[PDB]
Amino acid sequence: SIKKTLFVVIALSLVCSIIVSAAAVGLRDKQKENAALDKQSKILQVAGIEAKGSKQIVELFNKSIEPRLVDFNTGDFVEGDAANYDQRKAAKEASESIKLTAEQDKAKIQRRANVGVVYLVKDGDKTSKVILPVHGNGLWSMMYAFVAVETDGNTVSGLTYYEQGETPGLGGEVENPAWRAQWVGKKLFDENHKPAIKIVKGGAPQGSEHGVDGLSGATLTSNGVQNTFDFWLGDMGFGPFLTKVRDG
Amino acid sequence: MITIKKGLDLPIAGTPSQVISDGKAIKKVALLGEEYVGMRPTMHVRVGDEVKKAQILFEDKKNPGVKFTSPVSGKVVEINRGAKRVLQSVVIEVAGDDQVTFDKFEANQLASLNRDAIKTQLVESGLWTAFRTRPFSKVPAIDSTSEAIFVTAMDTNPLAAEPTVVINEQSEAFVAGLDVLSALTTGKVYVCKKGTSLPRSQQPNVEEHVFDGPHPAGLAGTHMHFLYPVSADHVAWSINYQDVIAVGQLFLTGELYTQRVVSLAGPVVNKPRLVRTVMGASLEQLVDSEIMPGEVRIISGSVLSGTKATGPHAYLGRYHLQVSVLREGRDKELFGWAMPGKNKFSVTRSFLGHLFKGQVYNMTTTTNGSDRSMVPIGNYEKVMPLDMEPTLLLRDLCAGDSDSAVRLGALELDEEDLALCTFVCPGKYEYGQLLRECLDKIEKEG
Amino acid sequence: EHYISLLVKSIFIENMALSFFLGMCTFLAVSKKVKTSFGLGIAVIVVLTISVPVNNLVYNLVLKPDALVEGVDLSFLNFITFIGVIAALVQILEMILDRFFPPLYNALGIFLPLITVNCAIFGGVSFMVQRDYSFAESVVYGFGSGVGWMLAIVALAGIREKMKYSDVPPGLRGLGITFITAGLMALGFMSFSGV
Amino acid sequence: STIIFGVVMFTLIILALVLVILFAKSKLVPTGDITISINGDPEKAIVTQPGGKLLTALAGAGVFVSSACGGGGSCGQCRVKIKSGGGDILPTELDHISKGEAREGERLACQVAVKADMDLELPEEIFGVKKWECTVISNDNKATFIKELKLAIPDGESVPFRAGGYIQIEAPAHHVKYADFDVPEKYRGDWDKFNLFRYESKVDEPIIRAYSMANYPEEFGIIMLNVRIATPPPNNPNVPPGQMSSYIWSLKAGDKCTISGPFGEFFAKDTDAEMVFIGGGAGMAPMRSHIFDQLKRLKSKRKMSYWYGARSKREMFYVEDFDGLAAENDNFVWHCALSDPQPEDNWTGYTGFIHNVLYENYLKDHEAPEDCEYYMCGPPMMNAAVINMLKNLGVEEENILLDDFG
Amino acid sequence: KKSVLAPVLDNNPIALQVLGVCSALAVTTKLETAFVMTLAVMFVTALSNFFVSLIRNHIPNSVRIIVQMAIIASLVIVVDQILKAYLYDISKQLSVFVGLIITNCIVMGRAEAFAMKSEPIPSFIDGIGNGLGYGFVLMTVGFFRELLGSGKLFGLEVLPLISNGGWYQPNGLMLLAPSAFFLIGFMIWAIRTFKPEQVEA
Amino acid sequence: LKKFLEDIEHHFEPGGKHEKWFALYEAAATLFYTPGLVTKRSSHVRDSVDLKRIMIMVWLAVFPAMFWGMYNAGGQAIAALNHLYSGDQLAAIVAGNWHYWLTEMLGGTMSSDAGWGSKMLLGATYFLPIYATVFIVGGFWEVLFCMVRKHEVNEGFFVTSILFALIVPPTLPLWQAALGITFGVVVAKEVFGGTGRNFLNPALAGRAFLFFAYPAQISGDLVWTAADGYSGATALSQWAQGGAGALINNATGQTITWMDAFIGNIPGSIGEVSTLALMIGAAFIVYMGIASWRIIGGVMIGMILLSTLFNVIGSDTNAMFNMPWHWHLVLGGFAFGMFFMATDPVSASFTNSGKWAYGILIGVMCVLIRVVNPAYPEGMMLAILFANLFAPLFDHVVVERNIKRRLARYGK
Ligand SMILES: CCCCCCCCCCCCCCCCCC(=O)OC[C@H](COP(=O)(O)OCCN)OC(=O)CCCCCCCCCCCCCCCCC
Ligand SMILES: Cc1cc2nc3c(=O)[nH]c(=O)nc-3n(C[C@H](O)[C@H](O)[C@H](O)CO)c2cc1C
Ligand SMILES: COC1=C(OC)C(=O)C(CC=C(C)C)=C(C)C1=O
Ligand code: FES
Ligand code: FES
Ligand code: NA
Ligand code: NA
Repeated sequence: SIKKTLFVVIALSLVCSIIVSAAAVGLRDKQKENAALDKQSKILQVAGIEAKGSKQIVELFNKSIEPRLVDFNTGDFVEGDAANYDQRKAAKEASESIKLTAEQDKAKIQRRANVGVVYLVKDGDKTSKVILPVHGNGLWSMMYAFVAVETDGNTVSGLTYYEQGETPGLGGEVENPAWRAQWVGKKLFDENHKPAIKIVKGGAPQGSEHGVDGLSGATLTSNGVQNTFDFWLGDMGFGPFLTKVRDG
Repeated sequence: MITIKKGLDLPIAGTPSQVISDGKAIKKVALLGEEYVGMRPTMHVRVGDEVKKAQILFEDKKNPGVKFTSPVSGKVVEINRGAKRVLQSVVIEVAGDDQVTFDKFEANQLASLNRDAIKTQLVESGLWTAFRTRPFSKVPAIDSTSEAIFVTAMDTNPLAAEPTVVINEQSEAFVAGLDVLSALTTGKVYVCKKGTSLPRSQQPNVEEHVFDGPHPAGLAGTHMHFLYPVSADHVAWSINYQDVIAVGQLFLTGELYTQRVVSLAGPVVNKPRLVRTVMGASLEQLVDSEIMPGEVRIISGSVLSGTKATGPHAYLGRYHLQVSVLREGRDKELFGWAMPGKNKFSVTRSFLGHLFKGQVYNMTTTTNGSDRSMVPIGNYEKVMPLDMEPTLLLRDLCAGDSDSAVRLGALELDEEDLALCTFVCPGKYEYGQLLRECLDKIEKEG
Repeated sequence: EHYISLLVKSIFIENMALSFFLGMCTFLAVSKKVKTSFGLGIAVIVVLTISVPVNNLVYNLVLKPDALVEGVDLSFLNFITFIGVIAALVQILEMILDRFFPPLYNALGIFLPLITVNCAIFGGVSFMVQRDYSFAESVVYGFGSGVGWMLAIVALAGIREKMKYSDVPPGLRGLGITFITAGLMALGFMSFSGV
Repeated sequence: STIIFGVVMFTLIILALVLVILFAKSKLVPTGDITISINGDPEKAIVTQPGGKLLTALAGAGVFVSSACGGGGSCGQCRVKIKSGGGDILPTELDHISKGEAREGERLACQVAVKADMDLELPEEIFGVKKWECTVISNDNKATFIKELKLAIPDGESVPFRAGGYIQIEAPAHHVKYADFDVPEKYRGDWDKFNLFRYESKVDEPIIRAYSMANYPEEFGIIMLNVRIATPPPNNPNVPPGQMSSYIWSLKAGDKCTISGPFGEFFAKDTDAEMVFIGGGAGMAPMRSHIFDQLKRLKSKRKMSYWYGARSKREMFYVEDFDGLAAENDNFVWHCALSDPQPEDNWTGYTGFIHNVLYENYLKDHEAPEDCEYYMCGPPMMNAAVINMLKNLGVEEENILLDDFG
Repeated sequence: KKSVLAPVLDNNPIALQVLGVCSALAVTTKLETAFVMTLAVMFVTALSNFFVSLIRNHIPNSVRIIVQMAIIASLVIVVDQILKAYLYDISKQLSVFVGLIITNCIVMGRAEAFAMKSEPIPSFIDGIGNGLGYGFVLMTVGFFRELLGSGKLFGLEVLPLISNGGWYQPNGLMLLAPSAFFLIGFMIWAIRTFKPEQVEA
Repeated sequence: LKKFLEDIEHHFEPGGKHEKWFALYEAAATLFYTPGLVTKRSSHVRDSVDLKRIMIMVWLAVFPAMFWGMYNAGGQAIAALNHLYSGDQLAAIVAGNWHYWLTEMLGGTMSSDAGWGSKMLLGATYFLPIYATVFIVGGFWEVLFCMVRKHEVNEGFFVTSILFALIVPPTLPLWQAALGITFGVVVAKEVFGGTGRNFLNPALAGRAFLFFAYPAQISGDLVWTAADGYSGATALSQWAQGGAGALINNATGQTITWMDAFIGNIPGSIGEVSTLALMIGAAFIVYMGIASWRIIGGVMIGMILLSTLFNVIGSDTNAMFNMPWHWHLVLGGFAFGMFFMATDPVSASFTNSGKWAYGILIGVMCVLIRVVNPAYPEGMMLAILFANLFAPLFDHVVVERNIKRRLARYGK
């Protein structure tokens, strides 16, 4: 009985789809907020702003953080929906991204978005700090980090690796609070306005201006971190933007 | 013609002189039931019965029409039975000269005899039991036929007698036997021999094939694999040269020919040589006053394949043409496994013995170690000249994978074809028994 | 070119069976015999090589966000679309084999019912959506994943057949030892993990 | 808005998928009727629609195939010869069929699913099955748990069967109380020890079982049979009571039951070898036919022996008939040993189990125990133990036929 | 009660049966994902069995699998939304294995073996029971893998780590694929030595 | 000993007590004295070779490598200690490490003027505790399975214990050695029925367990020399960074020549460093017929072919592309794996044709992991374990071709 089969499949399909369609469309707003707060929790943590709970995170992120878009080729602020910007998706499309040469691709990233989002920390109407997202290939997976740079444009205030897949203990030690805390106070550039942050194998000399101890037994992952900063602090990354930051 | 390189000639001390002499008089003879594969006897005699030379002693329930006849005339003095009433031997005390006669023909008529006529005479006289089928090494069914009858006119078994010496004394009977086999076979007769010369049949059906190499170069299984590969649908028959002489004698004189030449040899045999005896001859009486003092093991057949000739089994096997005597190797040695083997023979080169080439060894029955799981170091491939993967096949037998063993060539094998594999096994597996377990499973399920 | 790395990635570097754990129920079940295991691997390849590219077009033409209309994204209709499409192609392929390719039906069609709604096919399609793969990349990936899956099952069948000589304690015999065997196999396949 | 689009898109995908599947089935799955030839006779050829097992189509036609386990492929009594069709032999079928038999074409009809034209060569015995409803004449109790049943042929003549055969009995749902059974006073006293009448059986659905014959071929008019009551294990009270055996016991003179034709594969060998019989419990039915068959139907001069296992003199039955056969003809001799003679029995003969009594009396001194045909039917313990002793005597399996009734 | 606990130790879908193995080896690196995965499988299995039984008599055999999968797929899609909206962190960890619940052999096995030939009420209880036994293996493997591979249970530091000024060095193999294989096999070994009836001949 | 062993057999017999220890007592009796067993059926004579002699030959075959390894381990450590510390600073370091002052107590010297005796003695202080721990812990699992399952003890564990101890870094903690052998003996061998009944290499399975479970202790720059507070990359790691020019020994300051690697005067696993020592032992077991020369030949063929292919292709960025075959030979554990681990008969292919394929796969995989896998400088262990999985498949292909020849009656 084809009529019987059509009635059950149609009726079952309609009722089941209605629940599915209602569930997905209705809960979409809640899903969007949940995804966002994860990034906001990291940005607040590197910014030095202590937050706890979704309500506190959302309230404090808006009050203290002002996401903005920046053009790498010029290092100048641009206008767009920064709060809803997905730099990763942009980097995958040639319209809003470029392909790096083998020599240029120090961080080993295949593509770099033409415009990337940055986050400014403001106690009041003044920007006390800027957070720059930097990523680079590790030994096992792409590693994404947040770097809090002070108004000077040279000193680094905070570091955090919020997405990585290196081996715990050896390469996953980028998450270790002691190792991250060592970056505070270091200078990204030297007197000649050139990248100067160096990951020192075996441990940087105490009091080093640009010396962060490498990950013990994890040279390959430590090499990736060095390549990340050697690129993103360079001309094709945030170098031009930090030059503007140094002068305002 | 066909040269064999993969194999092993065991250099055991006490090789025979290869001169035919007269052995000790034999007053006791027996037929051994367990020697015939898959044979369930139907007894036709009782203890105290008088029998003639070629009178039937028992019949096979699972092979109707095959008659196992006496080798000698005399009295039945015992019927030894083992576990589950398994017939071990039917011992007959030799007395008298009565015999059952048969038709006799001139040598020029044997090739022209009708096939059914030949089968009847061979079956009635009991000489039909000389044939063994490959696969399964059983006596052929009365109604069956074979396109290939293999005559083993060579012996590469250690301490074996030279067939040429024996065949030369009975040239006419051997040629007469080949003519009978020419008419018996539906196809051809394969005379597998060494390079030396032997009497030849003028029939186009009889083809001479030369096999050179170590053991197993003189094994019927080896010859079949190279000339007529066998399967479930390609069955060959095997017969040794001395049985061929018996076949020729039967069709020339009309009488069962039971005289045989067997090599009495071994490290503990004072005068290793060829001796004339009778079928099923008592080995205890045959070796009397010929062995060194001590605990010795008398073996019907070769040390590689053969039956321990003790108690009810102390008689010459139907298919055995040699008697080997060895010392029992029960001595325990301190770190014996760790010594340089000047006097130790091995397929490997891990002992000093292999350096002293040409040396002979007083091998005993010692296992030279405990039982262990197979650790294949390539010993099996070194002694196996057939187109098979022995290690994989031996693993199938160990696991009892009957179907896999069939695919790998188990149906082509008899126990003796695996004797060298058993000899060289570091784990001390005994693959002949495992093969029989697999073959029995295939026959029953098939 | 780019394709060879993708084909290599889906066979060795990425192993659908031993790394992503997909299709273990059938992978750990029909592994006993090499001949049967080889047939399933071929059947899995056929389904994978057809399932993934077909779903890739459906995803990019219907389910892709802002594709049919601007502002509407039917991403939630992902599992139902793939599972239904996969079920149809597997079911459709089996019937035609029994009607036009008798010999292929026994060799391949016999295993197709098992491949219906199998974790191996669904997971591969899901990864093809978790990423951005062109149609050419979808076919190369789909073919590569199946072949790599066939490598693991065929390898596990060789070990299990070799294990006929093993003496496994009761309790481990069968499923228990097989899980240990699969775990050991995954150990040796991690050589390409860093590649 | 998005809700509307998803709802319609969901239906379109589902409808498109099913329509392809439904459309493909019509153009790829034939719906023609399946024709199966039985024994090559065009009249017996059966035309059946696709689907279902072979055991179902055959039953509807004039050929009935014996089946005990049913649609489970466990017993193997429904083996049929499939010359062509049916595909390869399933692995479960091999559990009850040897590899050599598979080459011939033996297959289980129930386990074989009918999906394509097949050729069958069912034998005459399976072909010649007739359904009759005999009338119960007598239902007297022969022993403590053994009843003799006499069946009157309804169509006249007599049931055609070989010695040692059996008839399948089918009954519908029925509730029977053990109190309804009628037992003699002699056996009632033993039954009063445990008061088995308390048990009540309620057969929910129709059941089919097998029952051996107890009448030799020359006997016409009455079909003697022996029935053993099915009761829960003494150590396992929490089991339902007998369903088919209990129903038969509830019947008396004038009752009717179906026999569904004869069946069986338990028979002797047409040779001159000595025959040995080991009966037990319900096994006395097939054994009795053999002795009667070999005394007047054939007037065989071969040696015949019988070894029945009994627990007490009350359990013994048919003793008077056995004495006459042994006395009238010396070729047949019967014996029985009591495992536990009653105080009043005062038995002065063999005492114990036939497991060791038979060996210590006959087989121990037997010159050719292997050269003897062995037939056994009795409790599994007696059967399993006896074969081991027979195996220790070098008795091949081919020389022993087992017809255990459970 | 007996039916509820039957698929835990007597008829385990993963120890005795070989259903649901794909999720066992992937999410058992943490107890949070493992624990949440049991709830998803229990919820879908019980609901899918309940609904399939309701329309069992009216389901057409021609496209029955589609009907069963549509019911199962719809619930998993709903479960996917709930996880994304609530427990988003756990949702990200589960990766694509939430969707693979549809192909989970347990869900389809009970939808055909039981739901299609059973009353809806007991059919729901059968789904709950099967999900429980599925979670017994899932949580047992999750316990050892998280405890030995991270020193943590549900994210709570049970064994202090050397990297965090502790005494325990975590085992890296417990995080990778082989550990789940070995733990399940040894778990089957332990189960079958206390229940020899499940030993395979 | 003979009288005592025979008399005490009554106690260990089933009638007497301690029957649970029969599998261990009988092992000691059979270990010291060959059994007096005689053949029960044909063949009535057997080859003199037994499993006990095969394993001891392999056990002796690695002795030259073991002895040099201890000497090299002490030499590397002593050189590094003097290069890092001097004077009272060295004395405190020597006083704070039981390996150092135990060598001083027994007559050695930690000073740079130390001879071969002190270096070998110091290396022993590292090797022996590892070997003792591996032997005792692994032996415990062997006896436990045999006792519970009523099996007779097997001598194969002698090779597994020695090989596992010779493929770990000198600094490996003992508690990790116990776990590594436990995984290799139990998970890889015992659950499959013990020696001759498994498919994976036990010693390498144990090393792989430590390789992936505790990578920090079996990789990096702090584990391949036993000088506390010393950091030094091995030759394979150095080549991956800067090619042949980076091959430098920092402790001694001297360039690492091919001869140095060949002789084994380099940091690494105790036992692998000296290719010359391994070849000497490998020659004996290969000559004796215990180790398959087809596997060894296949490994060499696979290594030379792929490495030469990498040489021709070239790579301006990956220095491992330009490493020649003869440098691949004397670096890492290639020599040890090829001779003493790839030749494990149970885990290798059982067909002669398969052995060639089995070895070629091993050689190809090792170079592949070495060259194109950034994470792992060496891949011999991983290559062999990978090859073990496919060894049964090579046999299956060969055997199926044999079966096709047979069903055609070999063209007869
Ligand atoms: C196969 C079994 C398992 C493997 C076992 C391997 C054991 C290795 C043991 C190594 C011992 C080496 C001893 C060599 C003695 C000859 C010394 C020599 O020729 O070299 C000289 C060298 C430097 O000389 P120096 O120490 O400075 O003393 C002279 C000062 N004017 O050195 C010396 O002068 C020697 C200083 C050290 C003397 C040590 C003597 C006692 C301890 C060593 C034996 C015990 C080893 C541990 C137990 C092993 C048991 C198997
Ligand atoms: C030539 C040879 C090589 C062996 N190599 C190894 C090895 O690499 N690892 C190991 O654990 N055992 C080794 N063994 C011992 C034993 O054969 C091995 O553990 C088997 O896998 C046990 O079945 C070897 C034995 C021989 C004779
Ligand atoms: C071959 O001989 C063997 C022994 O001999 C005494 C052992 O004790 C043991 C047991 C060892 C320990 C430390 C318990 C093993 C494994 C062994 O192989
Ligand atoms: S009815 Fe039982 S096997 Fe078919
Ligand atoms: S859970 Fe069954 S195949 Fe994935
Ligand atoms: Na070296
Ligand atoms: Na590498």
